[PDB]
Amino acid sequence: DVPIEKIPEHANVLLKKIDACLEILSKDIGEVTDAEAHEMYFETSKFQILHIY
Amino acid sequence: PLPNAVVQGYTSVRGPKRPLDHFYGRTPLNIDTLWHWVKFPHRYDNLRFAVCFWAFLVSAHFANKKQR
Ligand SMILES: CCCCCCCCCCCCO[C@@H]1O[C@H](CO)[C@@H](O[C@H]2O[C@H](CO)[C@@H](O)[C@H](O)[C@H]2O)[C@H](O)[C@H]1O
Ligand SMILES: COCCOCCOCCOc1ccc(C(C)(C)CC(C)(C)C)cc1
Repeated sequence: DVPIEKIPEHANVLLKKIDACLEILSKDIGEVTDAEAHEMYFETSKFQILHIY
Repeated sequence: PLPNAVVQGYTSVRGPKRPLDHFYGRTPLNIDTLWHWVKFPHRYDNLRFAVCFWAFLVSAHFANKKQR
């Protein structure tokens, strides 16, 4: 009950699905840059912080 | 003294560690990130001076009356 001409339609459907998946999964989260997350990297320096203005 | 496995933390394969969550859009909340919410007392210092004086004086008054 499934002719062989109907296969590439199914393949196209699944290609659309997996492409919709990979366009999201291709994205990734980079390194965090919030200073509040890294303030203790500077708090723990071997010298006190110079607020120079 | 100790094998390399103990030092590097793995016998054969180094397992991936799940990174720390950040909670974007707000300050980190840790045991060391609490000074953002709780600074040293700075609002009622002069009231502290006054209340210390009055506490000393009232205590001395009632203590002397009790003793006498
Ligand atoms: C020197 C004289 C002869 C005696 C020699 C033996 C002395 C032993 C006492 C020192 C022990 C130090 O113990 C030390 O513990 C830490 C735990 O933080 C282990 O740390 C290990 O495990 C942690 C997690 O638990 C891993 O993430 C890390 O990568 C790995 O190093 C060290 O591998 C070990 O060296
Ligand atoms: C005995 O010790 C008590 C321990 O419990 C501490 C209770 O903490 C609850 C604090 O509640 C808040 C919630 C929000 C805030 C805000 C976000 C409003 C503070 C702000 C604006 C300064 C960041 C402050 C306090």
